[PDB]
Amino acid sequence: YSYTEKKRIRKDFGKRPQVLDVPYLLSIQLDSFQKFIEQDPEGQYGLEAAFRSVFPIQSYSGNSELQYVSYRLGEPVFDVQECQIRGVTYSAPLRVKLRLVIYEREAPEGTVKDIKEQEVYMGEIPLMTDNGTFVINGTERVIVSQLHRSPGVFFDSDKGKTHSSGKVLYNARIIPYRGSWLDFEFDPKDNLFVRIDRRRKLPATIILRALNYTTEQILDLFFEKVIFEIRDNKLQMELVPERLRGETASFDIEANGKVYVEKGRRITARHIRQLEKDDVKLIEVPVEYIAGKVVAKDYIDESTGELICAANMELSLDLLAKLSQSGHKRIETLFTNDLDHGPYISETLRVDPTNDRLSALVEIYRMMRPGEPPTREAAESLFENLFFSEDRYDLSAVGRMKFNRSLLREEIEGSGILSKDDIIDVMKKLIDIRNGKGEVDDIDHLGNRRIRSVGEMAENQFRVGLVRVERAVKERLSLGDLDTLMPQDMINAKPISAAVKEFFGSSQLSQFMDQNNPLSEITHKRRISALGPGGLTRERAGFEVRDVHPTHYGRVCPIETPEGPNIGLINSLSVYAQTNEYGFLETPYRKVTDGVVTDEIHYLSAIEEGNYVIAQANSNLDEEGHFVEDLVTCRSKGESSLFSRDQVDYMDVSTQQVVSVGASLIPFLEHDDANRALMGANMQRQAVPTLRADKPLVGTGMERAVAVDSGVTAVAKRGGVVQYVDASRIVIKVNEDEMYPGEAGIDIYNLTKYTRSNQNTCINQMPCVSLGEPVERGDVLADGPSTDLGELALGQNMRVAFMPWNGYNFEDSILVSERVVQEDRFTTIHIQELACVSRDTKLGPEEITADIPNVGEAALSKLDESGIVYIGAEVTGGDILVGKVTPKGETQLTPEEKLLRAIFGEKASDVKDSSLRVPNGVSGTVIDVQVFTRDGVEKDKRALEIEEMQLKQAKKDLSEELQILEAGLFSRIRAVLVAGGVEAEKLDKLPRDRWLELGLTDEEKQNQLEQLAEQYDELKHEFEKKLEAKRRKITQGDDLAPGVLKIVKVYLAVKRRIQPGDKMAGRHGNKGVISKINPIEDMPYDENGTPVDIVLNPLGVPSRMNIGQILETHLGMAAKGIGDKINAMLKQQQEVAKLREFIQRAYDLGADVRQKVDLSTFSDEEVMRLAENLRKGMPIATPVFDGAKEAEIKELLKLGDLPTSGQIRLYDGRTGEQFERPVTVGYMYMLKLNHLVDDKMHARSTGSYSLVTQQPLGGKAQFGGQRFGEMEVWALEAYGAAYTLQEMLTVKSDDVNGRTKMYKNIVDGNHQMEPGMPESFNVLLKEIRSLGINIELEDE
Amino acid sequence: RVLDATQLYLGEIGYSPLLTAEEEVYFARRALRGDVASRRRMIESNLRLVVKIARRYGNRGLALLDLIEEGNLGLIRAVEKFDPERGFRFSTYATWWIRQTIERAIMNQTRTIRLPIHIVKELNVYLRTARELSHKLDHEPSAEEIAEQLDKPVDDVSRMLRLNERITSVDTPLGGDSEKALLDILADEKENGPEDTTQDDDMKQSIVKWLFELNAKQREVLARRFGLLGYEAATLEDVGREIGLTRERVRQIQVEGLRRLREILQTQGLNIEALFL
Amino acid sequence: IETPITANFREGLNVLQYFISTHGARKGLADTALKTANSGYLTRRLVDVA
Amino acid sequence: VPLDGGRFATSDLNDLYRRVINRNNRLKRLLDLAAPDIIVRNEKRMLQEAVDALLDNGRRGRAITGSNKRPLKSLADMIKGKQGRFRQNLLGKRVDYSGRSVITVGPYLRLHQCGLPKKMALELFKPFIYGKLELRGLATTIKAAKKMVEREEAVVWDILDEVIREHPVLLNRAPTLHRLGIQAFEPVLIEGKAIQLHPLVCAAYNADFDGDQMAVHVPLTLEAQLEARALMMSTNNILSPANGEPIIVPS
DNA sequence: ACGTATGCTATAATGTGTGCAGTCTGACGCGG
DNA sequence: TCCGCGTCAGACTCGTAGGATTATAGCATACGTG
Ligand SMILES: Nc1ccn([C@@H]2O[C@H](COP(=O)(O)OP(=O)(O)OP(=O)(O)O)[C@@H](O)[C@H]2O)c(=O)n1
Ligand SMILES: [Mg+2]
Ligand SMILES: [Mg+2]
Repeated sequence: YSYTEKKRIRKDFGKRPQVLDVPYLLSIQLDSFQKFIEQDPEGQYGLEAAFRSVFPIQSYSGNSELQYVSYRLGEPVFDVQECQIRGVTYSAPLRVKLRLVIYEREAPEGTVKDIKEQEVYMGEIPLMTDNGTFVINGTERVIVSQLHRSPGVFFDSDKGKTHSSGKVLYNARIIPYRGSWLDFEFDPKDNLFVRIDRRRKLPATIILRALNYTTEQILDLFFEKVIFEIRDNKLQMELVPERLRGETASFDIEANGKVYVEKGRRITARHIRQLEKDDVKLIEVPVEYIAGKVVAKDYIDESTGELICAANMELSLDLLAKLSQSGHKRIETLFTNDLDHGPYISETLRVDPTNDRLSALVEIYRMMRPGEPPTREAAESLFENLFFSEDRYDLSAVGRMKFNRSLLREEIEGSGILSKDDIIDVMKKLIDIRNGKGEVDDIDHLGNRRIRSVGEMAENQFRVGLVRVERAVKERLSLGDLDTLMPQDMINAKPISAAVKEFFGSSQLSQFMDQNNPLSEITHKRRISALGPGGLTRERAGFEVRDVHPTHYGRVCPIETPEGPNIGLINSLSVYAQTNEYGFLETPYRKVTDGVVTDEIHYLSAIEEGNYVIAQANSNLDEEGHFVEDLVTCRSKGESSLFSRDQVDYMDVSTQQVVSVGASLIPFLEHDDANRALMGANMQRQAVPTLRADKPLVGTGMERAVAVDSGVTAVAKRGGVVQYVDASRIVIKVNEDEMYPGEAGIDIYNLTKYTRSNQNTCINQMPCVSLGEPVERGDVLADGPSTDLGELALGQNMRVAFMPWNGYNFEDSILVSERVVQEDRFTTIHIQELACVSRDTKLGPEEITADIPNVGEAALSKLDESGIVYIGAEVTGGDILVGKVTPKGETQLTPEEKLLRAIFGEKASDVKDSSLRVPNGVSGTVIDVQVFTRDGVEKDKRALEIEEMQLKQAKKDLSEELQILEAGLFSRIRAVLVAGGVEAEKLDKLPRDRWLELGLTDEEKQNQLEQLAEQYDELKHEFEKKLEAKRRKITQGDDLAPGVLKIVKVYLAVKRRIQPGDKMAGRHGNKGVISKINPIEDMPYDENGTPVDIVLNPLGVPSRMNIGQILETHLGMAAKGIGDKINAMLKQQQEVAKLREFIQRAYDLGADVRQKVDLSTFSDEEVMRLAENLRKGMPIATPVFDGAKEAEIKELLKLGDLPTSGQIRLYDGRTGEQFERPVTVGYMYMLKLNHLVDDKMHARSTGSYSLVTQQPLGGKAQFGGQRFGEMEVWALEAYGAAYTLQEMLTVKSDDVNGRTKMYKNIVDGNHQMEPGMPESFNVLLKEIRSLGINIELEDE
Repeated sequence: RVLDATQLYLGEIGYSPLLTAEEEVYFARRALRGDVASRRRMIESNLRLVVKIARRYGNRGLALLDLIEEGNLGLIRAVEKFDPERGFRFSTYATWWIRQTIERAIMNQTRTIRLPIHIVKELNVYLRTARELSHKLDHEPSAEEIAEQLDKPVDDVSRMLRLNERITSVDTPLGGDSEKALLDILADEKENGPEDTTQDDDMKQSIVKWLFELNAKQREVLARRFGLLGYEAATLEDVGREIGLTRERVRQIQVEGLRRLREILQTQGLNIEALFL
Repeated sequence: IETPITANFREGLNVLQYFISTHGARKGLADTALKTANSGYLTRRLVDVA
Repeated sequence: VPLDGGRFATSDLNDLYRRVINRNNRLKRLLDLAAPDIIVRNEKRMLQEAVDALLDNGRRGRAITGSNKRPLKSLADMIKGKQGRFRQNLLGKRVDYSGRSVITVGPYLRLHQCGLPKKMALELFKPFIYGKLELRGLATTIKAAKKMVEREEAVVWDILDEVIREHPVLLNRAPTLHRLGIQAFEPVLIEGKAIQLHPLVCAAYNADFDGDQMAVHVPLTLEAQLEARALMMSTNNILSPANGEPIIVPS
């Protein structure tokens, strides 16, 4: 165990030892984008792929061409720190080397004529952070991984297109990565059709003719052969015994010597073995049997030379006699069977109105380009271009892989283009399924739903940049002069830059990171969607997609999805789930070797899961051996039953792999309905971090994993002692073993201090380590906004009691103590950012001065001369943050204003007012202000005071860097010098600037002194250019929108307290509005006196079926009971040995506790720092399904000297008399949701008005009245209340006469109806007249 | 058959003369002297060349059908003014016209807010200068960075970049969710709500009461100067047209009316209360 | 589902018992969102005639 | 109209109009030139494409897509269906004297009562404060009354409190299924941003205090005050109209 | 004079295509 | 007159959130108002 763990240990009730440790939760996002930038040498991936794919590009003539050489990423112009603040993309320069090669025309290919070569920029690509975010225009945004139909082949069947026929019509469909679609489909008459791009329906033999296949070859490919010999006079026929199988003997079947079956008799398996063992090959048959049979190949009369009967023609008696006397006593026919080998291509050819190859390419061309007269080349070029050109078509690796294994092929990896073989093979398996063998694939299987992360999508969007450049290259090359024109003159950098920023902005997958909570960040990065482009739609979405599929097991979470119309499509990834190298998902599984459950793990694909039988994690291992029980509950083939020991092949690794991150944090999930579990995990993401991070007493263990991997905390890169602790930063000295011998070895971690979130909340990093503390590698040094000693802290736990209270907990309504409000524990932080813009209007430029017309000295008190509020100035709604003034035009001073400005005076400067003032209602503390100015017009004085600090603070901060880096660098040299020339004080006489002057003997350590000496100089010279970059970027003027001159961004610090209307919940979906903050006098309390914090309604439990909250309560109480005992011993100031015995007795209680923590290993000092954190309550871990049971909880309650029941004797605070009977009391870890009432409440009397509808606007954002829709209207129609409605149609909405007239009447007191007729109808009249329709209002 | 306006026209040009060198001269020679039939032919014949010239001038302002129409107008002006006697071909001379007429018609019908050629022509060179810079600076060029390479004014570059700003549609959905457009948010500048309408009505009714509370010769001079009761807003000197006919006594009486009215606002409860306003 | 849920909320579901519970839970909540429009559209249809 | 950000914005009609006028004027030009009929044909086909696209864009063929690869909104579209004038900007309206907020329980209230925040009812009854103020002679004018309210001075609360007494307010919850989806009460001012609703009528709204919001509406006219007290009052609405059975029943 | 608008250039070049393709139950409206 | 398949019509009601394009030569007389 580690030091940071020694400070506070979580009691783990797990009994299934973790063979696989929880992975980095942000694996997908980081590894995905890593592939995109990764310049692979050959195995093209990301950009390298994009270039080799499109390039080399050659002119339309083909005399000149552009060739890709190599590319590179320059370091970012502005780093994350800067980018987040300024407000422009955190992107890297793309420099690609191009080569313009030109050939000789009359000569063959003079490739060596002018090999021009240079490097060219095109577009700046947003980079990804270490958190898996993209900084777009100063916003850390997340690109959600997409879930789409995997390319290759797919067999489906509309179980009843025409329920008229009710025929299951089977269809096949080749889905490429790029290219046209290729579908084959049957019809009521079982005629095979082909519909390229699902366009026209064409007979399916027309595509085969296009691949040069004669009528004969076609038949010879699908159908078998039936041989007919006409010997002397008796007509004879070859019989494979296994053919007249499950059919009826239409004729008398007799052989060399025996009659087997009679006319009109079923030929059974007995009769088939009877014939097959007799080794029957030939049988004499009647001539009436051929009438109906289809002739296979063509048969020309040897004599004349004319076709007696063409291929694929139903024979007759007279045609057969015409063939017998022609001179053919060997006829080949089709093996037609209505049951097994079906005759489809046969009946299809009879519909097929085409003839040869060239004519088949015509109707294919007449489908897709109808109206253009076809030529030999246009018809051939089209068809060859569709599925047979390296340009148009690309199945890709996954496409060909799924395509091949769908056809049970030989190859995993093959060609991007469809070969003739592929097409016919597909038609073949479609016909196999139609016959009976072969099963259709289903889309809901994750083996067909591929995952596409950002890096692959960034690659795709980067291709369109290259495709849009391809156009401009070719056209400029051909007609443009060859020599003069340079390659960068033909390249454009905007089409690539615009096409990539299109993705990093407008796309549905690129959305603002939900970062109001570490859990929100990590679960939103692990979100996977089926929506946006190349996916599905709420309009298009069905049910079976949404439905949980047994493939989800271990791959996707069953209980993680919005309850909104985007319900089944959006889904989080499972805990231990990972992406298949091709695209599909895969889940860890413990291999079973010869019964022995081996610790070797194999990530089984969605495909191979179905193959092996998989035991559950419920199954018991024999401590290195096998399953203890002979029978094991297992699952396979998407079904579940008991199996024997040898039959088990694999097993679930952990018991948490079914669920996601969102769900792995819910304790006692096992005792919760999936409907409430979903809502609980959905609200846990909405949990605004509190003022003081409070650890959860009733956790799962996953707590630390989330907080750490979220990238919100600061964890140690190298272990050692914290040389310096500070609120702003942390300095740690590295140990000798880990420290590199070259550099000094002193890590710097400047902690992110209080600043804004995307949801307008607090972000802080407080040091969770003491000055001069020994820290191990990979330990949490600073905690985040919702984390505590590295563990996740989303909300706060408190003593809760389930019972009604005078209906203040009616429908899940919450009754919270004032004592919670007194501790300010659920009081939240909201850093709000407001801005002031100086624009350039037609009348003139605006500026920022304290000089504002029509103002009180009271308003300009908090401002300085420049016109910006001081840092630390408290502000309230109405007070002005930043003084702004714009030009006043030709302004018509109305007579009543010209006289009023002439009486009291103050002839306001021909300059309008528009100062940024605190929005009506908000009030907090200004923590900082940032000024952005165009590189030009002279600055404000406050803008100079801020430049003063940035500079002199950066000069100090860099001075501190080179100083401590110097001390750590000479600290090494001092130790090196002792080794050899041992002299202590005599060496430390003169100063340290003359230490590189001293050396050592010819030794490795003399080379070391030279490394550190010239590296000290390397830092000494580096320090100047580090200062240059800081100084310039502070002097640099910031590029703004056109019209804008300068901006001033203010940061406030609003601290909202909990109040009635605030929404809080547990993590079991138990929602609720705070109805009343009860007085401490009125709160119920136990015999001992301590009151309850929240009083919840017991009726929000049975109907909900989320008993996990009650177990959270019981354990929380037990856990606290133990903290209350430890709190008492630490207050009593007892002993180290007494605490050791009790705490050892606490950690060791569970049946088979996973963690067996001995305290004999802990030193006295390490025990007391532990107990001091255990006194608030012993933090407990209840794994998701391997959690604690009643036996363990009730045993813990006996250790806490708490009741076995969990119900306590409560007394009413109002009165003092006891309640009639006990109530459950305990500590439930509840949360404060983002839905706070200050951000909800709204009211309106009269305000803005809409632009054309002329009814009010919408929302408190724009100050708009509530909408009264038609449903709201019918309500008043039902009542009969006619004016109440007419009032809400006219005066309250449009009626321009009415609204103002009614206002004046109300202030008069005469609330009188004065209608006219809403504007929005007057609009509808003219709008119908604009459509050329006479709509006039016909009068009385 | 064919019901695409595109393919129909493209079919009818596919059955139109393809002229030789001496053919062009024969028709063109008669076309200048007005053969009527000749002018129709050379045009009909070279519609095919207009389409190949509009295949590179697309996706810039109008549609492909819109470019062919305005491209045809260039071929007509080329036929109105060709020189057959010159040994140089027609296809060469007509290309100069068809490329011009298209570019010009795109420069007008591309932008909603009409931009004449002068402001546009210049803007292009500023943008094409941004290309050179962007490739070698690897940084999208600023208004200054463009001004330093051309050695031209800063405001000009900025003024030309202010006319390159695009315009979003009012009916455009908001955030991958066609819930509300911009019209459902954008307020009406003109009419402020009854509160602001009744402010002026009540304020100006209170003034009608304050003018009847003053002297008869103090409201007759004060009102008719500001144009409150009178018809035209006159000045101290111009009040003499009515009956005053004074310059000193008009200025003493104007201010005497305002001084007694300042005490009427101190007593009713405004003065410094209504000074902030 | 042929195989129902044997356990209750006190004793606690195993890993599958919950996986099984999901299938019925998601489909029951899918018909809360999607099926509501047909019933609410009926209200609209009824009203206009009446 | 121009945006605050120096940008402009235009409706798609203007764009569709420019397509019609351009092609129509180009036809006038080609009829001046006596151009060959093959060209005149295209111009007439174009002109019709533009006119048909102006009346109803997405109908005859592909709807003319514009800047953001989306189709231009035509005329017919503003009269068509949900998003048309009828359903969206006529039968349904956003309404003045209207406010909404998280609701919470009101177990102390009687049936004919509901908690209404002060700062809510303040803004809601703004013209009724200015009215009662001129009567008492505390405001001489209305901009004077405006500032008196803004400063939130003590004696203004007592006037607001005066007008609200014996004055019903409409409380709506979404969705409005049956008539009882709106009921009227006598507002009781409470200091807090939460509305407090009567437990027994929670059934009619189906209002669960788990984060529900209810719209408030003030009946302005005296007839609306009588209508609200007579028809839409909670006490006058007990039994469901569907079944002759009480919906006002404890739970 | 200032801004907008109209005009001309002479190698040869002469027929476009581009891009989303698990919605669904119910109801007519033109041929076949 | 009846069957098949083409187009065309709906799919509940209120609340919140935030952003960005490419390019049209180049120069010399013709048309409109202080
Ligand atoms: N998509 C939604 C969600 C909620 N509602 C409204 O909100 C009410 C309450 O929803 P909810 O609180 O989720 O349901 P309850 O029946 O209260 O159940 P629970 O015990 O889970 O709170 C619904 O009846 C309905 O009026 C709705 O109309 N549409
Ligand atoms: Mg609710
Ligand atoms: Mg509820």
